[PDB]
Amino acid sequence: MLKREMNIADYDAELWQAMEQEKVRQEEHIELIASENYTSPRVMQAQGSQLTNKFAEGYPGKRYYGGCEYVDIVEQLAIDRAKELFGADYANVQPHSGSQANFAVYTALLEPGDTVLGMNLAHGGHLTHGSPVNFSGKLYNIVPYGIDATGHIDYADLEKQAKEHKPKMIIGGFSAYSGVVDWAKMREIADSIGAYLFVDMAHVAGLVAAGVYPNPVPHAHVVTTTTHKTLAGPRGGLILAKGGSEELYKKLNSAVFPGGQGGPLMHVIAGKAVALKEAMEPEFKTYQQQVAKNAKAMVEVFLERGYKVVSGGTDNHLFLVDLVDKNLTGKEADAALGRANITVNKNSVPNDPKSPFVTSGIRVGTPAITRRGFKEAEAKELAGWMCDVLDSINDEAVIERIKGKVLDICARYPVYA
Amino acid sequence: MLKREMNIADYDAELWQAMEQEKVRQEEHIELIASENYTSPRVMQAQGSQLTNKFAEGYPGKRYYGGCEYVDIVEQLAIDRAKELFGADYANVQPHSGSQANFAVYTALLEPGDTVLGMNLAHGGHLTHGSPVNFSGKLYNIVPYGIDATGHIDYADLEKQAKEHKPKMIIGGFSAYSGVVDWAKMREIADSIGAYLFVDMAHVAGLVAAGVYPNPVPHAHVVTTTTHKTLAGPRGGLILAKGGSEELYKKLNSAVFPGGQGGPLMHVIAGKAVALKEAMEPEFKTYQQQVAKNAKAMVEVFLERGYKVVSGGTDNHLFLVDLVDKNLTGKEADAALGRANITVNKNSVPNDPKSPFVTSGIRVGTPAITRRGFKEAEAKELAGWMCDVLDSINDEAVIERIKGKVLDICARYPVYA
Ligand SMILES: *Cc1c(COP(=O)(O)O)cnc(C)c1O
Ligand SMILES: *Cc1c(COP(=O)(O)O)cnc(C)c1O
Repeated sequence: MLKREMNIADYDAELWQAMEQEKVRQEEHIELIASENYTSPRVMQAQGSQLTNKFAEGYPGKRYYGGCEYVDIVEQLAIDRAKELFGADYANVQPHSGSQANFAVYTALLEPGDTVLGMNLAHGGHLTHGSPVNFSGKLYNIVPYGIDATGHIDYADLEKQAKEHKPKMIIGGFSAYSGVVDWAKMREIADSIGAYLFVDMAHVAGLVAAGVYPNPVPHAHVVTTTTHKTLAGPRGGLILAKGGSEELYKKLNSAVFPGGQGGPLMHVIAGKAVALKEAMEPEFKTYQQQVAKNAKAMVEVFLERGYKVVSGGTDNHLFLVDLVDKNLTGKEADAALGRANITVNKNSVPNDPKSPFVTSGIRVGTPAITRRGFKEAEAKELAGWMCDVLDSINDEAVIERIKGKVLDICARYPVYA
Repeated sequence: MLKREMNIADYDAELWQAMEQEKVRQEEHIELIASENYTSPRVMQAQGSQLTNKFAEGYPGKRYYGGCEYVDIVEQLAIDRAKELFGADYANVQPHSGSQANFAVYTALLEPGDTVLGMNLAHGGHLTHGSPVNFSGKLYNIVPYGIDATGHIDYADLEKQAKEHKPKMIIGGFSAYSGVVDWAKMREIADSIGAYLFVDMAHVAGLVAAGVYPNPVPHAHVVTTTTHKTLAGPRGGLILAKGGSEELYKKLNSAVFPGGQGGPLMHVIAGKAVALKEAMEPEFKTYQQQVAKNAKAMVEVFLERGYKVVSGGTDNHLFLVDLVDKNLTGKEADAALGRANITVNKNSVPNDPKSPFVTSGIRVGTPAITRRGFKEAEAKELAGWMCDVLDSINDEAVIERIKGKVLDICARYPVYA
């Protein structure tokens, strides 16, 4: 039946039409939506490989069915590289998503109905970290802890509510506009209660990978991350652990399979193995340093133009722009910048007068533009254009003026050259 | 950074080595492991597309973030084709796996701790259908129902245990060696108790797609399936429903997102849309008829050679070979046929004297060989070779004799020509 050509575009016309229109969009839009990144052509071509036909159920070396003698090596490379890169003695590259990566931890260490002191969803919290609409909040009792006025973690507030409710696990996952997390302090608090320390570094994986952001793995029980964000990866999940007992490692192993999922996607795992090797390169370090370098350069521009930035400056690669004083909503800023081909997302400010859906502020990330080839001089130029739109918010002529400059710089700096 | 070449093999040597060794294996091994199939090059090339960079969270037409104007069309094509093909007015192509596809149904319609009358795991039952090691059995109370001696469903036994325990949902998923399921009878039983009717046709999706196997969708509440088995698809899940209320459709919609998973894999969904179009072709029908035609031809050979086949003959594309009378174990039959490059899996027989891990029998499927180009004359030849190995089970010369013939027929009939 299979003649080994069937080009995606001689059979299905309308699907290819929509496929290439998205390709044009990505080549003509500035992506400043937080922690979104472009992946390697090595990953793409490994993801679209013949390994999608292979059904391997279980773990390498101890599979159920025969003929898994070669795919065990493919997965082991992804495991061994994950261990060496983040300095862990445990790695799991089978979870389909970051939501599934977290799901395993809850089913392994927690009973249905246990008190979990997770980060507040209303103030930058993740869905899998405790949400009424998510499985995490429905099955488990969630008691939220809040951050301080600037955005940094109140360590005295975390020590409280710990004796009041006595949680079995505390979630110290990274959220928006928050600075560095003292994970050494997290362990001291968790040990006094007798609770598990769970840290989700999904958002800041690439920065820890190069050595720009502190590593939570050395002093945490279970650490989860996405392989497709600040690490430039296939879309998936990862479970890492350091300094634990083998009886606790097999808890997480059983939590993935046969916990919540069946056979892992080997074509994605092949893309995971190559992506980790690219992160080990010295060229990945210079890129990741330039990500934080561009983030700082942008904050300088917004402050000089009279726009308030949360926490004064940026710690990593994310910064939130306050628009309360300018009397503008984040929904109106999103649509205005969206028309000028600048992709930003609306975000709620601390002490927001307006609806959490109207947001009165915007969130800007820098990993997508740095991957393209934007330097400090290009990052300040783009930040200058954004302020031009925010000044004349309803002037249509100004929006078209910026878009033309955006279309030019996208033509000068392509994603895939 | 990205120079738009980075061939998978000039950077990572050992990964490509393992990748091509699996490609050689698949081209030199006869796959008779049940319901495993080779996918289209259209799917592979759409799975390894630039759509992996796109982050679209939510549902088409009502996304959270801007710039999702084109990916809504990509997903809608996968939805519209899924509806028309299986005759449903509801489709969901976002679930990452069949385990996640089932997970949504349980979280949407059932409370944690509800009595569920699912199929017996010990006798052909699926893991997500009620298993002590799986999330389905841990969160929900599972009461198992068993099949009759031949393998067909005891309808009187299903009517019992329904008043004894009063379940809120009954699972009528397809299992091994079972014939046709009277799904019209399933509805009559479920309505009397006031329970949801959940049918998993994952294993027999392609046969229903062509019109060889009866369709459970017209008379069932919720129907789930994998898009990567007897349908020749990207590895994923699908939720279908027909004749329900909109308040029950939005239960399943919320069950996927923000139920158990975040943003869907758009590169896989693009592969899902093209795979459904290929199933609509008249050439897919003639293939699927030839799948059942080869299954019947093989049973004829095994019966003439004095080997017992469960249920007398095959109903669809799966048949189980009994080896109790021959005094051979399914573990020894697996290893012997495995060395002759025949990939079969060990399976337990009804009333098994030996361990469920030693299995005293084997399970053979026919969708992989039919996809390659095997007809009735080629299917009977292969079945003849299998019996030659089972007759002289410890004779090493015979095993090498068959392998040579297997290597020849694989060279004559390639997967991707
Ligand atoms: C079919 C199947 C699944 C579905 O996902 P796979 O990719 O096929 O693993 C899950 N578990 C079992 C036991 C299956 O047979
Ligand atoms: C990061 C993220 C996830 C992880 O999976 P995606 O593919 O990025 O969707 C899940 N939910 C939310 C809200 C996320 O930000």
